[PDB]
Amino acid sequence: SGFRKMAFPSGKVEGCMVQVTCGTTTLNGLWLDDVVYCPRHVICTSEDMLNPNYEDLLIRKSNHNFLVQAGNVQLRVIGHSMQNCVLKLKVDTANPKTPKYKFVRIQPGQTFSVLACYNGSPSGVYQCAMRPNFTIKGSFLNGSCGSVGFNIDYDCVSFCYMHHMELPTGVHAGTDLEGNFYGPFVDRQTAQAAGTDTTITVNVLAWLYAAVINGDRWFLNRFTTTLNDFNLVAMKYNYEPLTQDHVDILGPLSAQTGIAVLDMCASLKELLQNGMNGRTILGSALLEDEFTPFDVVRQCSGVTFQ
Amino acid sequence: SGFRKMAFPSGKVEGCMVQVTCGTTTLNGLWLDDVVYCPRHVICTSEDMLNPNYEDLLIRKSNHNFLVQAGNVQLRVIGHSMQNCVLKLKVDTANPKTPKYKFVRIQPGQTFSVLACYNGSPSGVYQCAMRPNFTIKGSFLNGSCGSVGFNIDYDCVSFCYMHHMELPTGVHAGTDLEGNFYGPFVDRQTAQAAGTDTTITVNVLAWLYAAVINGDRWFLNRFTTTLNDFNLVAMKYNYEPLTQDHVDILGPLSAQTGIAVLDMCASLKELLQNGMNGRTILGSALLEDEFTPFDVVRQCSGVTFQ
Ligand SMILES: *[C@](O)(C(N)=O)[C@H](C[C@@H]1CCNC1=O)NC(=O)[C@@H]1[C@@H]2[C@H](CN1C(=O)[C@@H](NC(=O)CC(C)(C)C)C(C)(C)C)C2(C)C
Ligand SMILES: *[C@](O)(C(N)=O)[C@H](C[C@@H]1CCNC1=O)NC(=O)[C@@H]1[C@@H]2[C@H](CN1C(=O)[C@@H](NC(=O)CC(C)(C)C)C(C)(C)C)C2(C)C
Repeated sequence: SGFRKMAFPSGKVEGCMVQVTCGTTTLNGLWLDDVVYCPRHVICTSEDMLNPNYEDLLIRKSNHNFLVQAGNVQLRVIGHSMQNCVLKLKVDTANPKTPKYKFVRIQPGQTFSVLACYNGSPSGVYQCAMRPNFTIKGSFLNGSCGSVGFNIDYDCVSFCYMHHMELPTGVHAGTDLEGNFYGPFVDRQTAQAAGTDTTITVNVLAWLYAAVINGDRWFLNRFTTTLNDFNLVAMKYNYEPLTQDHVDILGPLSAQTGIAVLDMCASLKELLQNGMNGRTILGSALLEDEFTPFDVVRQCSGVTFQ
Repeated sequence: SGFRKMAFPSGKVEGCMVQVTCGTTTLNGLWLDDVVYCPRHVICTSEDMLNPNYEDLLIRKSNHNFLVQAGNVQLRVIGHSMQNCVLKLKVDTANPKTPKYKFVRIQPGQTFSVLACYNGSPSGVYQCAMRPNFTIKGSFLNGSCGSVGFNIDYDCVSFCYMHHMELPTGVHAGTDLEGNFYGPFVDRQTAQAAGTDTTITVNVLAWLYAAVINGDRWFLNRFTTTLNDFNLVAMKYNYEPLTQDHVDILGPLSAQTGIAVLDMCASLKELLQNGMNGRTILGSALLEDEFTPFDVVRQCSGVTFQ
């Protein structure tokens, strides 16, 4: 029993992190097979960050201007290209620690583990959600760019995030491993603002199921609701609309607990309208939305990775 | 910027986890050099758990009754002994993945990373504190026994926890790697109760400093206090008494922020007496006590591990 924000074991990703230096700028890269992936703003000076023309800046860069270091050892860069907002550095050595992996562009509401790195060295690991406004609430300092987010499915690492930047209110923006930003963000030091940070309703419901499974049941009430009536309350509280697909996805947790999804929505409705009256659920005084239904099943059934 | 519950990268510990089976019971062991460490209740049946005589049960066990599996491969057990509440299985192969390591018995209020394992396979990683009542608030299911807690200091893994059992209210008890339980717990299925769960005051103060560093400053008030006057308020709210040693330990965060520890205590006093009025600090609606001063400095300065 117990329920914690749990990251995937990071060992398979630790063996892929390297340091990339171009001129004065050092950040992290991802070494898979004979390619290093890194944020393209590695080629920028601080001045350049204000209004960069990446194609123009890249003309002044050759293979030998990229220093790539795997622990204490330099890799030889034999080619480079820009794909959207990432550079791909072809190196003459395949990473012998390359795991089975895929590149995935995740949907908003999905979770992943971040391995925060500095100078190609892992600092720490934590769980994040892709928020509805396509930001993440990370912990990133200067030097953390190129840190990656991932999920593990038994043996296979699905890389879904590379860290590029921080927005006002200290939330974070980045790309998939094809270099396409999540949301409307650009890799320029220019005024950009996150939209409304809406709550991931289906994840809050998943977490309420986790609470029940752990014997935290005080919030289970005597009411039910409809999707349409529940969604009139969600709209007011900046909750994502709940759909039938969401109800389907909560099927395993609903079946395990014997609590109909719409009965759990009616419990959520009362928590939104009345607050928690100074009570806690799984040690939290707020409604948690960074656990997916899969995260709850995985933690409550003990799914492992090899 | 941003502040998250952050685990150490787990790769160095993943390469030490094995599966130990004795009769019908399977749990996790820790393979360092030519020794496997595991909970001694691996030798018990369910019946035995009610009132076990471990010395007597062990007489019926030989080297060949312990099956130890590192991934897909069996290790040969050439010796066994019981040290307090752990078994030490001598195997004929030194783990080639053994990191630099130490065994440390941590103090209450200290934090560590848990790598939750099932059948010798890592499931996930998360941060925990040793609570004042010598419990941890983990996520552990049947099969998780032998999972370990650790800290990393650059290259060196300090193992401080091995998981043995769950108490009522779904908190967890275990041993150091010499097999001595933290607190008064025994490895018997008998009525045992946790004492009062007191709050780690110095850690709450460390987290308030983390909030300031991140620009969350609304709670900074106009008052100061004394250690003795602050401690009269802590006693009422089941906070640990703050000592001069604690004030010394908060020195780096106090110096970085320019906020005197006793001024931060006066802010904490007002939060304890008035509550948060529905406001949040680093996205929390409660006072967090599972970050040490070191955890805050480490996260806010980007300390890495190799
Ligand atoms: C990254 O390059 C690195 N070396 O780690 C760096 C990571 C930042 C630093 C603080 N927290 C982080 O996550 N990323 C950057 O410095 C990117 C880079 C240029 C600026 N930038 C930023 O993240 C800016 N933010 C903005 O410009 C957006 C704004 C103005 C709306 C806040 C800040 C000011 C450094 C945070 C580019 C190419 C985007
Ligand atoms: C461990 O052996 C394993 N195979 O993973 C197991 C882990 C538990 C299961 C549920 N959550 C966990 O952390 N540990 C045990 O089963 C230990 C073991 C015998 C009983 N036990 C327990 O943890 C008991 N708890 C108690 O007996 C204490 C009590 C009665 C005060 C609650 C429970 C009932 C299974 C949780 C021994 C030797 C302690």
